[PDB]
Amino acid sequence: PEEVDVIVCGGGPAGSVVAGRLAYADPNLKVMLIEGGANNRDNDKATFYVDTMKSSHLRGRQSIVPCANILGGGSSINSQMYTRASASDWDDFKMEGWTANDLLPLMKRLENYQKPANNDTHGYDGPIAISNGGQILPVAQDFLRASHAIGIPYSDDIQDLKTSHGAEIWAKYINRHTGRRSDAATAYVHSVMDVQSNLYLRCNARVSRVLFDGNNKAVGVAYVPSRNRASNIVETVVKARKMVVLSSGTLGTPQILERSGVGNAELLKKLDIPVVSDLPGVGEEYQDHYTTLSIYRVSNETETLDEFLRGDKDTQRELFAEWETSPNKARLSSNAIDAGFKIRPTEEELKEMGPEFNELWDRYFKDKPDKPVMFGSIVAGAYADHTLLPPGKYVTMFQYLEYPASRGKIHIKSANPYVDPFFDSGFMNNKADFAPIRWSYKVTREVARRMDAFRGELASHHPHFHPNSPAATRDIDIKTAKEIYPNGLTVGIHMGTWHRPSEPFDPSKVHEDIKYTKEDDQAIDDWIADHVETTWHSLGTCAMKPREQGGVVDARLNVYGTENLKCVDLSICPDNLGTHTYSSALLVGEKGADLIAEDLGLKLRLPHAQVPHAP
Amino acid sequence: PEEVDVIVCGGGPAGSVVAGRLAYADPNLKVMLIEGGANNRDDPWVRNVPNDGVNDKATFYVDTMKSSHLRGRQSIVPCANILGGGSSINSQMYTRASASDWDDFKMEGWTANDLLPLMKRLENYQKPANNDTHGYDGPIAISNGGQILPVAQDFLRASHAIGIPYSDDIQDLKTSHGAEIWAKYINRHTGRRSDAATAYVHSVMDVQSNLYLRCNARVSRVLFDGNNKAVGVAYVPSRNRASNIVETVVKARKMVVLSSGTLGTPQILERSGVGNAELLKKLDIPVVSDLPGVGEEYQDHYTTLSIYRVSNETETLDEFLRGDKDTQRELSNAIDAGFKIRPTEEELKEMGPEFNELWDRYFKDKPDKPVMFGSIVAGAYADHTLLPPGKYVTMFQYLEYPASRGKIHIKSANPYVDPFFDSGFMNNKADFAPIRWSYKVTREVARRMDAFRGELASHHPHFHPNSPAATRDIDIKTAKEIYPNGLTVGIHMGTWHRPSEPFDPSKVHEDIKYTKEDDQAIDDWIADHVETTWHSLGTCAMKPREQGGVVDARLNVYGTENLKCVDLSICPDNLGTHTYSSALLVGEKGADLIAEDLGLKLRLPHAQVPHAPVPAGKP
Ligand SMILES: Cc1cc2nc3c(=O)[nH]c(=O)nc-3n(C[C@H](O)[C@H](O)[C@H](O)COP(=O)(O)OP(=O)(O)OC[C@H]3O[C@@H](n4cnc5c(N)ncnc54)[C@H](O)[C@@H]3O)c2cc1C
Ligand SMILES: Cc1cc2nc3c(=O)[nH]c(=O)nc-3n(C[C@H](O)[C@H](O)[C@H](O)COP(=O)(O)OP(=O)(O)OC[C@H]3O[C@@H](n4cnc5c(N)ncnc54)[C@H](O)[C@@H]3O)c2cc1C
Repeated sequence: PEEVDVIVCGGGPAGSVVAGRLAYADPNLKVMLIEGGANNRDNDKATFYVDTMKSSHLRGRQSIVPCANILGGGSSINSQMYTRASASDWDDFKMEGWTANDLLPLMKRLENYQKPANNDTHGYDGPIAISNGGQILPVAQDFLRASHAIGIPYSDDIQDLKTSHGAEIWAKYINRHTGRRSDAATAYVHSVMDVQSNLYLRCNARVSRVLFDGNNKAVGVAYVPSRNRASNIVETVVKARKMVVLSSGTLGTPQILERSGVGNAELLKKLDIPVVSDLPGVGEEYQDHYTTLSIYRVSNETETLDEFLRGDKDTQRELFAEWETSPNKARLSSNAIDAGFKIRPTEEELKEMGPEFNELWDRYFKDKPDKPVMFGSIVAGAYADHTLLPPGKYVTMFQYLEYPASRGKIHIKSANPYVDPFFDSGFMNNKADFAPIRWSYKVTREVARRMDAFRGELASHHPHFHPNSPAATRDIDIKTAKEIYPNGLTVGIHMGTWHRPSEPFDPSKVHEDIKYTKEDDQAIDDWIADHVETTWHSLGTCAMKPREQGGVVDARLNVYGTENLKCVDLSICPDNLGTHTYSSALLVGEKGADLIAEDLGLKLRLPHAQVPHAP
Repeated sequence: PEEVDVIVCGGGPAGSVVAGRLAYADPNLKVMLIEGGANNRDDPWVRNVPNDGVNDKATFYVDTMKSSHLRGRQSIVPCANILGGGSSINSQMYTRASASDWDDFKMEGWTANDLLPLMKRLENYQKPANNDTHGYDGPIAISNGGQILPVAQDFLRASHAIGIPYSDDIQDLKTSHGAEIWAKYINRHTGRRSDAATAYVHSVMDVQSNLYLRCNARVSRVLFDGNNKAVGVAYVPSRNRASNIVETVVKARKMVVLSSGTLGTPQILERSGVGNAELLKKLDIPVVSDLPGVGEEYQDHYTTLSIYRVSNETETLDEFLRGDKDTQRELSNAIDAGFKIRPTEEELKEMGPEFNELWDRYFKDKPDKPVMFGSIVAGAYADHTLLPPGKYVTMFQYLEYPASRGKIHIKSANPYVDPFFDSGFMNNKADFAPIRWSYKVTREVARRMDAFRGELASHHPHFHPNSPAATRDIDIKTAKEIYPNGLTVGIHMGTWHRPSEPFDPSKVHEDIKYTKEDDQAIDDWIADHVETTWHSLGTCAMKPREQGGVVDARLNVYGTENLKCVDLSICPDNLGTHTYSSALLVGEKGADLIAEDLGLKLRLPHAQVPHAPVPAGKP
């Protein structure tokens, strides 16, 4: 059509939630969802943002933040892990109607908890399927025992919005009955489109800008094809009688806004864009979660995912056969990340994390006991290029920083919707971020060394310690290297002294913590600098806070200085969230659905449409 | 027996030559050869030196103390522990020192031209020789192997490309800058490795009965009389199984000869009373002659290995070392080509004070001495349980005339206690500069090969990731062939690497530029990964006593009579060569000397070696 009641820009979890809830609320309400990626009903599935300028913090790297480019948003790109923020995280939006207790009903509204529940903070009549997957791999349980061994208590639920130090069997966004991944679009959008026809889906359309009024009321939206295949660039305009909603994700929305005339005035002046609203905060304060990976070598008897990732024929054939014939309990019906923890440093440990982190701590964490500092978890395999990986089997300690101090930004460089924006990831531009990440490298390491499967550290993919230091990396025992190439000459030739072998596995071993110097710390810092990467949990470019502090949206997610325009995706978060952020994006979407429901005098219909090929 | 004419301690190449030549000289002369290792007429049979517990063919000396020069490492120097000595535990390479090396012994009768007839006397050169420095009616059979692996031709082409000229012979005592197809210690007719014992000793025992051979016996010391004449030798079994140590003694009517190798002989001497007097007095060993040079000035060739990754179409030795595909059963030493190189005056300017001083004093006026050796191993000379999948080649490079010196000293009169040992690796800073230089050169060579498909980052210096000289690992195109449906190839997540640009034959090449911090990265890499080449020499120097010498110009231990050292330990300075040919030569000269000293005539040609047809006796 040319005119609809509500236009929602972007098919992320947020946009999908808004469009779905609203369209299902009233068959009269005509909403349209404009998405720049392909329809997912059935690489190029992500758009890649690169640091425009080399970062001095990352030792001359240009960090790359890829984000989703498909219907369903990030939820269509992986078998995802289930995590929720701590309650203080929302209570700290300091925004009316967004407190923990405010959002709790909604946290429940969107969940289909298929697990046994250790508390009363989950939901069951929601579209989004949450389960533990097929089966738990033994390495994970091993990880849990070692973790318990060093003071990380086992818990049956670490997502009760209150646990900050604990480990668990990590649940996944995968339906337990059918074994299919739970993206937001099929759960919220396609489910509706199959039973109603007032939800218009317009994919492969990159929203260029918002069309405004004389009184700055959102009147419509102009979109251009997703790829720039023509000599001329042509806008399709579609009007919105009631509401325009921007859900193009953290990297996506501030560009729409800035090229609509909403943003920093000085920039728009530089860019020949008529100014609609002066908001220097648009695109600023970019936040993320910083990932480091510690790769360790394990006994060959261990069940890991490596043959699959290398691509052996009979193993890929066997596992695909199994995920085909019995997805109910199939190992491939998992993300092979079956266990992890949220951890916090002890007042004893704090004494060694420096001025910078102690300031950040005293200020941010000290009074909020439910906020974790770090996340860690065990990947039954090596999350790295296997053509640079020695033969054998691995696990990976996947760890990320929960609430980084560093900030980045993204700003358009042209009014043209097809030009790359200026981007600064911001990774490590605040020194107070090295200290906790460093700590994790240590913590996880300890855990790895206490596992029944641990057979060594992968020297190359670990920090570059001074060889003579007690903290050096010890690689595989001769026994395991012998079982890897039994009839192989060369195993164990010391010629070159290319490694230092571990003493073989004596389960009757008592462990003493590795002692680290300042020099060793500097090695870990360099490693962190060299290899830290995004976690794809981008947020905060269109912050929700008072304008005078640099906000862009209302307590009702209305863009300041306009009417009928809302930003409801992850970009609105004023401060970071201690979680994998899909659950957050869904929650922000649900809240947004509520707000727009209120604004339009609408009553949401629940429960939602039956998700396709689902019970 | 309890009495023989000549006792020889150690069955190495030198010791084998002495025993064989003498026993064959006069059938009446009863000689006995005592070896601390096993007999080498093997049953089962480079991969011959790792401590697997299954290594009984080598003894491992470990640095008593950690080396600050080597960033806290204790270097490990393995030596041969078997009859034939080092010549029995590998597929051997043929190399000769340059003539300046011998001329510089400054010992009468050890000049290059003096020894040349001896050099020919031992060679059975079976490749065509386009010069006049080889022998043809000699025992040790030398050839070029069958055919050359393609990567070697590749390497040679690259070498020429950076100015290392091709030569048909690098072992003519005269070249210091050139490359060649490397010839080996293998008989071309029968395809068998020509170790020194089976060539010189076993040939005699098969035809005569006056050469007694005693294996598994560790010569503990020399028995001296009142005028410090060697009367015999005391030896113990080499496996210290017995609860008590009982010495077996055998007397010597004519001569005692010590040939137990560079790490072995100075110990015998020290437990005999010949050595640092303060030391022995500390060890309650009665002093026979104070010779502080004994056990001192240990020299070697320092090896570093550069591993580079190559294309999968390439034929290398790797699948073999991995053992896969029943190829170990189906199946040269796969080091078929290399070079001797010397730095150009322009390059000298970037090598620093220490080495430039060394250059002015040592190399400047002697144009035939190469500074570095390099060669290509068609496979990765490294632990494959630490190597990413795929195929590799490695630049095997060693320093020809190192400045560092180490030492070895007994720690007790007990023959079964490990001695104090210091490899000495890199304790003279003038040793870093050339190796680093070499690291650079080979890399360039490596970058210019048609098979080169990347550098193995892990095993290369730790260059700053952002430096232009950082290493770029395998290109994505090859990594794809390694795992066609592999879900992880080309994942950028982690930035653990920087991939190399894929192969276009029409590419023009520019030398890599290095900084001072990049130079330091390489100094640290060198310090971290430098290893011996098993070319140990010099612990019992041949020079005037007042300079710290131990032996005569005729190899007699100072302060005694009827005692000689005939092995590599007598070399006063290093030799720009793999040292087997050198060890054989020392042996021949010693045999000659002992021949004159006892009024004997060597019988030439030698006893016919087992498993050979009649020797050609002409090109
Ligand atoms: C590989 C990957 C793995 C992830 N794994 C997890 C996990 O395991 N657990 C977890 O909790 N979270 C995970 N996430 C993140 C999670 O998906 C996001 O945080 C969540 O989806 C946020 O939703 P969003 O709506 O805010 O942004 P998005 O989901 O990114 O929404 C982006 C959508 O809007 C489209 N769009 C963008 N720009 C425009 C434009 N100008 N015009 C029109 N449309 C546009 C986008 O192309 C896309 O369709 C992962 C993300 C990635 C990339
Ligand atoms: C693995 C290896 C590979 C090599 N490859 C090459 C090559 O390819 N090309 C080349 O030119 N050179 C090569 N060499 C070097 C060459 O083999 C030696 O340098 C040469 O043998 C030196 O001879 P030697 O007289 O010093 O006796 P050695 O070979 O050094 O050994 C002397 C003998 O004396 C015995 N012995 C030692 N101590 C005692 C003791 N107390 N009492 C009684 N007996 C004792 C030992 O068992 C030994 O057999 C290699 C060496 C090694 C270890």
